Amino acid sequence: PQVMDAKWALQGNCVFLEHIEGEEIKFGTINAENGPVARIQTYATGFEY
Amino acid sequence: PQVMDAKWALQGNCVFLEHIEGEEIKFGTINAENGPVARIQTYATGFEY
Amino acid sequence: FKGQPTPSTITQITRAKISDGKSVRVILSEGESTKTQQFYLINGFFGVAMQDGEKGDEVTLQIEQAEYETDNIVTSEAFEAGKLIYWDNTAKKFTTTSASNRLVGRVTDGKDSNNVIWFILLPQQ
Amino acid sequence: TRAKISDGKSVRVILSEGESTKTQQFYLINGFFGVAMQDGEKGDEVTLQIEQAEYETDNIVTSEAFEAGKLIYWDNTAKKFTTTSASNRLVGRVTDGKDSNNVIWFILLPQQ
Repeated sequence: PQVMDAKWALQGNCVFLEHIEGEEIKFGTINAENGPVARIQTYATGFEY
Repeated sequence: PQVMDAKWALQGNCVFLEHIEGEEIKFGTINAENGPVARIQTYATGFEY
Repeated sequence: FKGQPTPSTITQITRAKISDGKSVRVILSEGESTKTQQFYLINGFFGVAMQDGEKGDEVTLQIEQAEYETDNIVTSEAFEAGKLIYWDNTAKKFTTTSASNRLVGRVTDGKDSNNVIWFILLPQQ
Repeated sequence: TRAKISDGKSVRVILSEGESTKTQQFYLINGFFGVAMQDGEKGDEVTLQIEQAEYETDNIVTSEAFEAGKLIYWDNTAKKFTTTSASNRLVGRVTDGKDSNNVIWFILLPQQ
């Protein structure tokens, strides 16, 4: 098509914090990677002889 | 011949432009170039005895 | 041809007809926008904007002088077959009143019950 | 029999005693403004173009900007295009504005 699909991916982020025997452990999150977008154009010319 | 004749040749010219949705395309152009001319002389010497 | 062996001379053959000219590229100003198959007056050219454009974009206008189905008229006016059509750029609607509007066409089929009109487009004078 | 005889893209004319045309240039001859397809001499027959087409030309007065959309008027005295809008004849509208080389793209008009 004239505009190309964007690739997607899902990634889970987490960080290790050393536990102190008594603190609630903080939880990670999830982030989504998005690819680039490409477009197709039309070029043309001609002669009138 | 005493003097040669220039070579001739035609050439078309066009450039590909972006053609957005349903527009008019601009035509090209034809042009001609010619070569140079060369000529040949005469030389001679002799003896009498 | 740079670095050519021989000093050849190039002679141009002139050619006036750059294009068929049935449509014209035009650039959107600040206070202008377009969507597909809608009539607009952009930079003195009136035609069917075949593409969407919002701000400084390039769009092309059909000026084929063919027959066009439009609607988008001033509904109060009557449009008999043969009446001239004027484009009111302030209201962005077609109208028959010729106060200060651009002459753009002549109706081929009268205003039906749904305000649809067929009309010939005129040569952009 | 048919009323239509030709598509009307081109029209023939006869050069007068004060007119002479060369190939692919604009000339107002007998009220027809067009591009001559033949190099013509006095009393000769040539063919013009009235094709309502987009046309390229640099034969313009180089004093005022030919910004796109402005009407183009042909001045038969100086034999040049201009945006004067005076008694000169109307011939077209600019599609592409003047460049540094003073070249114009404009659409011809139906000779009204």
